[PDB]
Amino acid sequence: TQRYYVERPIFSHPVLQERLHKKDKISESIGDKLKQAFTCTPKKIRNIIYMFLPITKWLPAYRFKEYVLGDIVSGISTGVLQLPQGLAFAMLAAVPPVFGLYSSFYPVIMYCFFGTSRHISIGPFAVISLMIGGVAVRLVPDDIVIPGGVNATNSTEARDALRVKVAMSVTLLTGIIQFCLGVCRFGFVAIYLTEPLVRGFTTAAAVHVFTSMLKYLFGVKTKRYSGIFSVVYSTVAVLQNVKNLNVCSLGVGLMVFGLLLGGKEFNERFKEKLPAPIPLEFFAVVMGTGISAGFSLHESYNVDVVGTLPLGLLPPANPDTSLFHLVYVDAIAIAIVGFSVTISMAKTLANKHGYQVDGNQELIALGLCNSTGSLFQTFAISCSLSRSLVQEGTGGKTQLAGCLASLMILLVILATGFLFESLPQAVLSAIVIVNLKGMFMQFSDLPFFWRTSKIELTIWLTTFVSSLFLGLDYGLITAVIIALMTVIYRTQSPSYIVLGQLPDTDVYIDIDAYEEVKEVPGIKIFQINAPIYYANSDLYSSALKRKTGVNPAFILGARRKAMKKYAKEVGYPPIVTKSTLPEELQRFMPPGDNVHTIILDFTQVNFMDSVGVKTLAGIVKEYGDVGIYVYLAGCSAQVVSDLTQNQFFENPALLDLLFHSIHDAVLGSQVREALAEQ
Amino acid sequence: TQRYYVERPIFSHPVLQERLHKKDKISESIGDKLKQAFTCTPKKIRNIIYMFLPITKWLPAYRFKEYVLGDIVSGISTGVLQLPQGLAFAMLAAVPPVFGLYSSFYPVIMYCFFGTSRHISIGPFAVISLMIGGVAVRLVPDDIVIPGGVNATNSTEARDALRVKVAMSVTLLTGIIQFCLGVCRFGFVAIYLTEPLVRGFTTAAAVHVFTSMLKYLFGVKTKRYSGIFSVVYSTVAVLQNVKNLNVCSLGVGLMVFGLLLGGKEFNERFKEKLPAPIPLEFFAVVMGTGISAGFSLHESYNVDVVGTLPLGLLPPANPDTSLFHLVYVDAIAIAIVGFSVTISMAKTLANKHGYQVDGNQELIALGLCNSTGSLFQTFAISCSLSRSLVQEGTGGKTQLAGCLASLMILLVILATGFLFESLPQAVLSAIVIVNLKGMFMQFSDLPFFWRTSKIELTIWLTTFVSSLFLGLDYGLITAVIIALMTVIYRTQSPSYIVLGQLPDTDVYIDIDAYEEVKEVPGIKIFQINAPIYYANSDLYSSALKRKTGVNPAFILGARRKAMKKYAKEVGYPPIVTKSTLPEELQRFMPPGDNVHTIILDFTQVNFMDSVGVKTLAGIVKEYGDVGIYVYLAGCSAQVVSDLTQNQFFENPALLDLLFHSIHDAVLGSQVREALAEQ
Repeated sequence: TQRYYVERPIFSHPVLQERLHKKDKISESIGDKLKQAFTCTPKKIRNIIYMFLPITKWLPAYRFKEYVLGDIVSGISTGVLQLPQGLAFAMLAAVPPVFGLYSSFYPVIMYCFFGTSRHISIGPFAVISLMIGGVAVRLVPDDIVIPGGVNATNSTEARDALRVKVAMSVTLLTGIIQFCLGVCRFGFVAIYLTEPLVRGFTTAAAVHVFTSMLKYLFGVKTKRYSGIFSVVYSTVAVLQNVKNLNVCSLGVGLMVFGLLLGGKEFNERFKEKLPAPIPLEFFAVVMGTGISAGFSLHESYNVDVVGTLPLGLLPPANPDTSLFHLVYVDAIAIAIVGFSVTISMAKTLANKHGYQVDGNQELIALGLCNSTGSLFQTFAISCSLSRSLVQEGTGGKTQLAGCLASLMILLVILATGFLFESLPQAVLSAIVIVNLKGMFMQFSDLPFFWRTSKIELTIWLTTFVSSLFLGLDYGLITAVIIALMTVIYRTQSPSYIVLGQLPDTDVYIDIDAYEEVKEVPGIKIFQINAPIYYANSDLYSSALKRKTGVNPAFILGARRKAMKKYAKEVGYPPIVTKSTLPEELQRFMPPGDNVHTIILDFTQVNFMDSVGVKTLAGIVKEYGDVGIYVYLAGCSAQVVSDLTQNQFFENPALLDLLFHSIHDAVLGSQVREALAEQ
Repeated sequence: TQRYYVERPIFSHPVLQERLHKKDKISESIGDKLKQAFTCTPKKIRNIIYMFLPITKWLPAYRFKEYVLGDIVSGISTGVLQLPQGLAFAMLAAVPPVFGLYSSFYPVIMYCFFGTSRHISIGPFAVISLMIGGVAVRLVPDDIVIPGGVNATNSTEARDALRVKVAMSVTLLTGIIQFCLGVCRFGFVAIYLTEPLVRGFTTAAAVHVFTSMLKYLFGVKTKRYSGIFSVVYSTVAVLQNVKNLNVCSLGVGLMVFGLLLGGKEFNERFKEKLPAPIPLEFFAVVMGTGISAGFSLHESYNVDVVGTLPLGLLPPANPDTSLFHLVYVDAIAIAIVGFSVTISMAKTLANKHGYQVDGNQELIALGLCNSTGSLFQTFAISCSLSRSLVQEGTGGKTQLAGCLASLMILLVILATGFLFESLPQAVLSAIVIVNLKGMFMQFSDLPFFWRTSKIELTIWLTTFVSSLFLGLDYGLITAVIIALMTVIYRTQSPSYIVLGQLPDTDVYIDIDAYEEVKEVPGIKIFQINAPIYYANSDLYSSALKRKTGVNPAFILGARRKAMKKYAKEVGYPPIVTKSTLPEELQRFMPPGDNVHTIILDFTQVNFMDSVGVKTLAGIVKEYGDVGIYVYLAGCSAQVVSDLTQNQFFENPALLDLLFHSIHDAVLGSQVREALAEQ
């Protein structure tokens, strides 16, 4: 009770206004830096070169004597992990693996040339390109290509080249739109994608891909289906075709999968410093190819296989404007959605170390990567998670050996072509399924958010379900829409609370939560913790009337009833704001409360609008007509301006209805009542 | 300086917490009123009957000796005005006028049976039904109907019946969806449509209809065009076809229009009590028909005409489910959009007198009206503005003679059929163009909003332009989307202001606006007037760092530079929140400011989320690591809960970082500094 002594005069609005003067702070050419920019200063040019090219400044900063070795081992490990994942994803998107290797190779060096993140991976998604191949199959049948005179019995390479072409088209579209959007300084557009939304989205995608690799584990072939409920159709078709599968395929897949989990668990039991990360994928692939060569795991057992690798560089084939118009006409939505996923994933992965990274810069860098790749016969690209978890778990922070991993895979795409034609698909399916562990453990958020709140759980469940059932593009877009809608909903249902003054103090708290605060007689206090705009005004008015229990409508009606019942015989603009009491000391007083002023707390109201101003004017006019005073709380500049600009401050007297604190309003009302005693 | 004496102990968080206890207030069966509802009490049943049927209670309340006469004259005037408008709109939507009369007649009595507003009109729009007829023309050509063996040369009645059928279908759809949506207690969905949006939308519609009636003034026929840029095509086609028009048609139209404006202006110059409202439409129609009969204003002059009226009652033809599926498959969007326009217009017109009106109730009442009409071969319905402006300007508040106006038009639709076959279209076009005066004067909002703000002008212009160029449905839907987006945008760009304490007081105001307040040395204050959620957190962090000028990144970097430069020779979980000073009294102090605590004002933060909590934790951890204290402002229950539920309140010490006022935080920090002096 020692400190916090105030003893202050009562500032309503005008007193504090007169206590102060104004400033200017403003010059000419506001925002018009062009008249002061545009010089040949070396500083601006060199800085522009710096921020469009970071490797210039990455050049010196490189440590040694263990930093080099850690970097190199990191790059080697990440490349050897990237390889089989590239193969698997290329097989996923229904393309010969050589183009998956092209994707694994070219954008890596492109990014190393352009990119500020110290950690990176390439090609974590093929499902959207899958849906694109589905649309292309919907365009041309899988067996009716050209009935000409080539005298080919049944070759499926033509449709495959078709799918490659459509992938090139969509990826060029994506890269170009990415350059276009990045150059406009939209490092902010990524912000609209929230953590729970991304979590649920990625989990749904993991489910989709697991369902897809189920069949390539089973060996039993099946026509692929895309579109709405695509997972449903594919799953039920596979379960129908369980009859007549390959038992040896399932056996080898299960054996290798179990061995891989056993190795990973055994390594994880001895996770010490001396044990360095071991590339399980490399052992998996070498043993798979060795066993395939040993026991003749091919047409000898009639099991599936990789097939011949077109070992050799391909010059960049020109994308000819023949049907690019028509194809992007219906590829636009898919391009932009797969886009938004990629950019969001990349940027959220960027914020790992306490380091600053430019947004639009990385956008443009990836745009160059994408356009160049698609011109080099390459599909879409982004950064896969676990790969940086390697670069970081390896301890290699720099990206040098990371991009050197591309030169490392260069030998495979240049030297070893016979080494890889013989290999099944179940092995790759096992690889990806094992990789899916973290995404499948992402489910922990359900009880956590359940205990946490309702809104974030709602968004997570809705985006997950929509992405699962419907296509990925539709799921994402509806998720974003509802994400922006939840904010409106939250501002639709605020917490209307009536205050109660803590005794002999100036703090005001809700009454019905503590059974220790009491309310000052004859006054009422009403607080809304949400801005007042068009969609939220009438709720506020009605809630106020029904919560203060002072609804003037029935008050007036009961007054009329009482007066007519007591009635048994004959016995510049001077606009008054608050009417005097219409009562003439009758004896038919409607039992209830006697409140003489109402206090509207505005400490939470961030902004207003025309509709809010109209509603406030209505409230003021109504209560003054009844004969009840009202006051506001908080002479903030924004709200003062909002009232002023709108047709409110004609100052009949309304400037005399402001306060800069709740307590000031309380004291002022009490003083007015006291002065009323003549 | 007399009043407002406080002398209060310093409540941070825990002190005020211990000062109070809690309550319960909660029983079982929360929200489960079903166990206490569901009885045979006459009260609930009678009230339900009351709120599903108001005319029961309208029955007694009816005044006399001038109230009857005013009501009757109001009803007669409104009917005689409704008639020609009904004719014009029916001609607008490309339908024989008899069905326009059906629309003018049946829903009126339906509404009188079901509806609580004392003022009403019917059938203010036909443009959406026009676009529907456009789609139907897009379905079947205007001249290729059935090449059979009927031996009819060229009759256009078949396509007209087709358009009537499609109108019936869409209107049944609308009525049924209206019942469906109203029964679910959505009196709130109308709230999303704001005043400026509706203003711009209605103005755009007025422009469209004026463009449409241009040709029917010109007499020069033209194939009608709908869709995107529809106004553009129709306008340019008419201006191309200006050659070979009918001069007599234009002459009579201009003469009658000028005479009508002259009469209206002359009446408005003598707007006194004794002059009662005169129905200008009635004089217009009678003189038009008289002159048409006199000088043979028909095929004698080859000018246009109304044509024969199918005088007679039509039994309700059954809507057969033959192509209803296919037609609503692409009529859904148009139905729902024309819907939303109608409901919004009706409800906003309801709030005229200080009276309460139920929303979902009126929704269901209009749904019955619409379904019954569409079953009786009737198109869509709503309330036109000026008509109630008549009912009110006439002074007739009750709706009795208003619905009796339907019985008044009954004579025309039953007795006078020869009286109206002979009449041109330019007269009706003049009627509607004259009616458009208020909608065309709605343009005044442009400079008003220009001086007012930017957001509402933005929304008004955008909705107006989109409705003009594109179709009405597209314009409306994009307007609603951007309307909900502007709120997000407003929360994206708050007003970051740094406070300055008013001397020897406890009020804190922005420094750089008044050049009279000063800041307390060693402290800094930061206020955001917007909630902190996912889409708005990083903006807040970065703005804070760059505005307080205390960005710890460069502070740490400069500290490292200074230390290495001064370096020239060798000479339960105890988690500390704020680190001590890492400085060891060097001499290379980076020149700048010395601030020892930061104050985050939360009096505006309405709510938070997971991302906001993470960002706050990051800020706290960072600044404590640097060695800078921080504090919050406002121990509100909502924000306290938000921090608590999220992984924040493990109370290492964080409960000791709260305050219920800015001044409390200031004093507490000063006390901590003072106590630091040992």
